[PDB]
Amino acid sequence: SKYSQDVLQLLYKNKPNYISGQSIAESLNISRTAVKKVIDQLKLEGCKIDSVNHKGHLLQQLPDIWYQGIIDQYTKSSALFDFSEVYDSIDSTQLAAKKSLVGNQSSFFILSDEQTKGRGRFNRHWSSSKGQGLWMSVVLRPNVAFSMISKFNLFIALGIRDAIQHFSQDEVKVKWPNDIYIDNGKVCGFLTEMVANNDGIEAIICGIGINLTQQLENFDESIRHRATSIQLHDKNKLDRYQFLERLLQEIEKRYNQFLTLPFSEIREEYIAASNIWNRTLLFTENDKQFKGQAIDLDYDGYLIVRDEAGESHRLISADIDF
Amino acid sequence: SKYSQDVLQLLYKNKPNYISGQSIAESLNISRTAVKKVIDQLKLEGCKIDSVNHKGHLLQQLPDIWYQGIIDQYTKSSALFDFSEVYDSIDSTQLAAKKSLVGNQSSFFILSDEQTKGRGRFNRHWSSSKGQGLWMSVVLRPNVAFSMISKFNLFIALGIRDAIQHFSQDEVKVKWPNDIYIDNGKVCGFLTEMVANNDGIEAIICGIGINLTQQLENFDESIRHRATSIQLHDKNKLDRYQFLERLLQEIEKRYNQFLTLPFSEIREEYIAASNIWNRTLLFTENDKQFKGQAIDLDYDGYLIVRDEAGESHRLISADIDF
Ligand SMILES: Nc1ncnc2c1ncn2CCCCn1cc(CCCCC[C@@H]2SC[C@@H]3NC(=O)N[C@@H]32)nn1
Ligand SMILES: Nc1ncnc2c1ncn2CCCCn1cc(CCCCC[C@@H]2SC[C@@H]3NC(=O)N[C@@H]32)nn1
Repeated sequence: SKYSQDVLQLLYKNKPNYISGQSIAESLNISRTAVKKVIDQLKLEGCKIDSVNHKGHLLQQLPDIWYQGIIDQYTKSSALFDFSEVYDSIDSTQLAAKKSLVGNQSSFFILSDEQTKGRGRFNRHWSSSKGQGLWMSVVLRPNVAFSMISKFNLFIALGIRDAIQHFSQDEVKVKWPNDIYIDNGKVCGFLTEMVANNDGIEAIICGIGINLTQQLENFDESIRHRATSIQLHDKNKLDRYQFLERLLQEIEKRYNQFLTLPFSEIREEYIAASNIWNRTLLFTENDKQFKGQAIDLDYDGYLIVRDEAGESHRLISADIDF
Repeated sequence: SKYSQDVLQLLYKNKPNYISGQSIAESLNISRTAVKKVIDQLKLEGCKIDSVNHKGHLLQQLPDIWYQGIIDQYTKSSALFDFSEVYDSIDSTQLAAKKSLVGNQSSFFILSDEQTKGRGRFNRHWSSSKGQGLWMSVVLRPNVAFSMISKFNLFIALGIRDAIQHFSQDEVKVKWPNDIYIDNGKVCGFLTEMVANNDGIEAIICGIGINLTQQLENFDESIRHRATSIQLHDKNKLDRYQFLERLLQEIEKRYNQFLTLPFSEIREEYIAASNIWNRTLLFTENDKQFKGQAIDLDYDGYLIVRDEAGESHRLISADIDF
């Protein structure tokens, strides 16, 4: 109803205390019996609320559904983000962000439970199952030259990687410059884009897709053998809100490093996180394909590649298969 | 009315022939007496239509108002542009373009007779008087690396300059990298922006503002002494449609050169068009200001500057005052 998000927001805000129907009813100026109806419905959606005669209601567990009311709390206490928008289903959080950034300087993010038109690099389809992942776009406003897009993109990778690590029992590695893996399974893809002119960046838009609870059964057969989710490498139920919150904290940590440190300061760290070394790599460059080895990441974040014919290249980006 | 643009489109299309009310009335499936009403109104708006008993109507002159119906003809015959949008008044053709490019690969342009929120570089106010100029944003789709924004921007300048030259009796010069002058008057500003990621440009958006018929009286007093319009340097009435058409042809010529030639091929041409040489220049770089001389434009389009203290800089962009 009209008041669901508001009841939720008050339940979240008052943890680990109970609040009474009465009291929620006075906050929103609505009837006690309307509070009960709203709470009955939150429980049907799979909210876990402890309801005790005489004492009140306590939010114990949120379901796998993003709630604007709750995300409104993540943004209130945030030093980085002016607001967020949350959607059950959208074409793409990246289209939505590129539309929402026009004409303002806000920083914000957009989450959606499903995407019907998720795209990755080179307009590739990005599978965005309802209820099974974090499909997010983040809009930031670094005051910097357009050439710093590539640098942004290196820092945020370690951000994302640390957030996924904290929940997997298995090893989490970056595949430069845009993919994160747990063993041979792709668990996340992200893409950093910018609006800019000669004078500087007007906005960075970082689309980030993280598989959270798909079983292998839930992926499509064309991608199933090289996909995995955080849940398949966690003994405990993975809690999206707990994940989201960890992720926001890392994005913010790496964004500040991004603004303050040269790439040389995180380069060894990135090196030790990467899974592209001592193994043969397939590169696609339009028409051409060619095999190659990753030799080094240089101080400015270019990949140094020795291809199958002994020739050396220095690359700002690539698409690599294994 | 509902059918104005359609009547107009048919009048434009049939030049230099007359078409009869009867015949327009059969094209649109409407009554002869509705055709007369539509034509009476186009004349009130200041269309110049020759109406001859027995023979019909011929469009002689369009007023200083953009008409979707007519611009629909410029796009139909165009090899570059999928469509256009035309507005009597908008916040900014640049905001509109940045919103319209999301989620598609169309190339298009947006014109508006006035802007209420025109912006130039560094969020400066761009005066966009109703009826007195060309306020346009152009969206193109070069398949190229994000670093080619600066190059795009050099080629389009000569495009714009040639289009303004063709109508002024006086000399038209470029002020690198974003301004065109006729004597000491600023007659146009333009700005090239991009949406891009590491893999390439998703879109170029080029905002172009050209003063067409302001009298010096029509500008604001803060800018009046360094502003001019094409009309103040033309003996003949300047015809916006004739201008627009010339401008589209040059944008297209320079866009193809842009796709095909290295900067070195137009560099001398640009040099001879520029007004920044043999004179003292003020540079703004955030906090700092400093005087300097333009020494050369290099083959990659950087300005070589000897500042007042004998130090040399190599600049991709700048804001220069005289
Ligand atoms: N869910 C998946 N898991 C594993 N592999 C997949 C998946 N889907 C398709 N594949 C096959 C592997 C494709 C490999 N791949 C990575 C990438 C970078 C992508 C940016 C992430 C998208 C995020 S989701 C929120 C945002 N909105 C949006 O519209 N996109 C971004 N490009 N290709
Ligand atoms: N009409 C004017 N004529 C002369 N000087 C002016 C004017 N207005 C303000 N000034 C004072 C001089 C400012 C100098 N100056 C140039 C520039 C590049 C600007 C891109 C052009 C804008 C075009 S109009 C269609 C598009 N939509 C949009 O929203 N913007 C673009 N930045 N500052």
